[PDB]
Amino acid sequence: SMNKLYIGNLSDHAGPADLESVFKDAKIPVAGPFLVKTGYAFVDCPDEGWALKAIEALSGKMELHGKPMEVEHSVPKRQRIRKLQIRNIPPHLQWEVLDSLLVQYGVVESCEQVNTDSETAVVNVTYSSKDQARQALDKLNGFQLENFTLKVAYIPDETA
RNA sequence: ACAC
Repeated sequence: SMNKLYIGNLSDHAGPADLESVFKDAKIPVAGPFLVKTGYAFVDCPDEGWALKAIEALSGKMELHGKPMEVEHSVPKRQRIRKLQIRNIPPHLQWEVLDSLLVQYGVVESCEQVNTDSETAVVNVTYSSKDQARQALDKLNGFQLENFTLKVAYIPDETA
């Protein structure tokens, strides 16, 4: 599943207790313990929705020991193959418009909506190949559509 | 330096 979070840009002395306080104060449930390394940690959310909520509400915003947090879907390096998530999609944008951008970098085998409580839309994309997803990520992360900057990232590709 |  897509419930595991990566938490990056952490203080030298950030520990599980701090992260437990951050999620409590942001009222984001977590499904298990926090595993703190050096500058980054991992934690599981009960479902994909809460994981996405944690990303939207904490990433780049939440400061901790003066350092702001990065929160992303945790994706093992080996599983960065064909699948992306695109966030901050203009709310009522027709899928023909989004798709016309996606096809410019490869064959899109699947394109699915992630229903979110923000105004913007979120979709999960599967391209034919690793090379195509990499290109689509390079050219679509940061692309300005209407007035929204698209946010593109890997999600686990567990079938390759 | 997304865990080794």
